[PDB]
Amino acid sequence: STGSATTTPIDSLDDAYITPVQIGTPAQTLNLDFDTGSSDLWVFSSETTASEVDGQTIYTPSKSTTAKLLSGATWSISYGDGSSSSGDVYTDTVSVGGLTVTGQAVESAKKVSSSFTEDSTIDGLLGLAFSTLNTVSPTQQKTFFDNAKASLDSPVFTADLGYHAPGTYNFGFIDTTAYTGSITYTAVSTKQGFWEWTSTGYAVGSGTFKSTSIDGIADTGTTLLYLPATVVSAYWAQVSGAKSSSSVGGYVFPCSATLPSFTFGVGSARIVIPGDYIDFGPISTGSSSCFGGIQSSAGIGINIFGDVALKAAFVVFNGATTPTLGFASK
Repeated sequence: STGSATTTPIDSLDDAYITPVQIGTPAQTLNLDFDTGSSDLWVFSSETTASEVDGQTIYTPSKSTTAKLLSGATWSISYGDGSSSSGDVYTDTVSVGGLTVTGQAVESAKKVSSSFTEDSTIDGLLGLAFSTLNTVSPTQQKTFFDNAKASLDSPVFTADLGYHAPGTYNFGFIDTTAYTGSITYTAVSTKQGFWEWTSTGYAVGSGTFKSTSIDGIADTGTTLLYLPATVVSAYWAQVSGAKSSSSVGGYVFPCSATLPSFTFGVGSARIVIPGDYIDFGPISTGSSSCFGGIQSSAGIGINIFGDVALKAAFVVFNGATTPTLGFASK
């Protein structure tokens, strides 16, 4: 089997991407944030504290003839950005782009933190990291991909995120029309539960390539590109007037700037992030200070190849017995 679904930016900045997901019988379609940096499929629901729901579409398990309470199971997750959610668990039928999993753990939120409530466009998350990170207790549950894997034509999914435009998540096949040139594959460590890999270096603009190992994670659920302070300083030094602002929370730059590109290495291959992808717009409405899309990972504890990086590539998440990651230009 295979599946193919369009993923759409939630706003004009590509702050996140939502993908429609069918849950239950009859189908209840919710727009979920596909997150290769976590491993829980959770939704706003009829159980979510009413004051914490503001415009989201909810899953109502009592209206699904295939929903079953997973007795005794609870979940609770905290994300890198400080947001969180928790609740109980149902199993139900879940379909993405025509690919159906029966008995998928659907984690129903009883509580969500303010950032979730305040984002009316995201009805929940669909985790695509390794199932070892799943938070359900006392019996850990599998991700949608892990459940689907054996049925797939090939044990892979691909992320093809758009810049200020829709893109595609495919399951079970590689669309050879969706990228240019060849796909370069690189080793993955699953030791921390992430799609963790090592970039071979970087360049700023038309500058020379610096060969250096940068360990990080391919994370569709993180907006920005978080890299070591040395790398980030080298980038912003090429933008007149750019500075790190402790009050704003990172590097800002004059909105009048033209940003240089940023290149990262994948083996001997190179992925170029155009400068425009690094612009996250005014820090507040009407400001002439703009927020940068490349920020320091210092104090996160890991480098994160988030959407800024991934949307410059066609990315293969290869879930074979020994997982790997593939990157192609597009």
